[PDB]
Amino acid sequence: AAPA
Amino acid sequence: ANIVGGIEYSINNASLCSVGFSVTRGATKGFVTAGHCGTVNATARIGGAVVGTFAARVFPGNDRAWVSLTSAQTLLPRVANGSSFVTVRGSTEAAVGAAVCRSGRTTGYQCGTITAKNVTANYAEGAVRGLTQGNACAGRGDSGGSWITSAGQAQGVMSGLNVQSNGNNCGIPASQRSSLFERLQPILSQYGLSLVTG
Repeated sequence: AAPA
Repeated sequence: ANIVGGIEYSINNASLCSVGFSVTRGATKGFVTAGHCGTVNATARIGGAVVGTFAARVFPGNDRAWVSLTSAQTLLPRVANGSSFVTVRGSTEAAVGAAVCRSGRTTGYQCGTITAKNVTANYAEGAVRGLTQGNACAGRGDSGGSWITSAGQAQGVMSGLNVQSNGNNCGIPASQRSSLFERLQPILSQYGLSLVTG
């Protein structure tokens, strides 16, 4: 998961 | 500017995030958003004009921030849903299985259900713990935006997702989406904020  | 959940604002003339919720802290107007969107004292602009500055934030660990606005800003108890609006009524936290929608400047208004709570996201910067997961889709730019039930109960602000190569997770089935948001209640009590409702 990554920011958004 | 009229401060509505879901709309775009820029940070120091560079990144874009989305407004979470209109709040007040005594006589100060502000809005809650994601912590990774700006550092303290970063300048927030809406449509080219300066609306305020980052007052506080925690990222990573948590992912939360609030921007204090100048008094010329109009705080509104609403979240953008296309040309329409969802009225903010309070912040009762919904349970897993509850339906929820989110609003932001990249993918607009998307709905899905809460699938899990207390998820850890491992971002490059460090872990952010305690997030709720839903399977509404979202894209880069939606960070900080409103997660709200149709009944108007504010749930939190967009933090992150399993982004695919098109910048969002809207092209993969709901079953495979992990869209995570920061819970509103700890943000409100940590900064002593009160939600604007209507």
